[PDB]
Amino acid sequence: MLDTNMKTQLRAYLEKLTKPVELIATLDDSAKSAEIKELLAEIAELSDKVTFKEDNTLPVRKPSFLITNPGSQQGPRFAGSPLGHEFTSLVLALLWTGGHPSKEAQSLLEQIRDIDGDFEFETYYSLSCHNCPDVVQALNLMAVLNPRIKHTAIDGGTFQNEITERNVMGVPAVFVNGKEFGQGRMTLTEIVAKVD
Repeated sequence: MLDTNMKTQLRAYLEKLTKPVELIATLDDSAKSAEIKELLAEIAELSDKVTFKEDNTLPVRKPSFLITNPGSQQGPRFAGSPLGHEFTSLVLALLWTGGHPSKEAQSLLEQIRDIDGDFEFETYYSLSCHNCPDVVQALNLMAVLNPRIKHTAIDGGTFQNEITERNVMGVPAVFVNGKEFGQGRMTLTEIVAKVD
């Protein structure tokens, strides 16, 4: 759950939101799903710009949630727990989706917006992985900027079966359209060059 520090800090960052943001969860009856429901609930009462709804009908991992805008189905998705060292990645995702500008250069943002082609990214991370945030943040921003670019950040502690199934030996582990894309540290600029 959100610890006092996280909650207070989250309340502070969410003042930066300028547009309404929706957290759309897809849950099952598991205990992990209850944790996510309780977390998204706490996040939503920290700001009047954030609404927590669920649609447990979508063919996606459970539990997981979409970060988007009302009347939209575009945005990054977190499957499993978004805390640990990914708390910052969550914060940024909510900010960006809420109108707060990325700190990146404008021409890079544009190159991302102009990427042609459809890409479905999946990034496995662990809550204690210190080098996972930057990769998760890079791919989240790209999904916020280009609707043709999708990203699901997967907590390997909630989807353990996928870790051995795909033979993930370390994190972050990134896949694109079902195939291995890269592992370990990578910058946004290095990622855009590979897919551009």
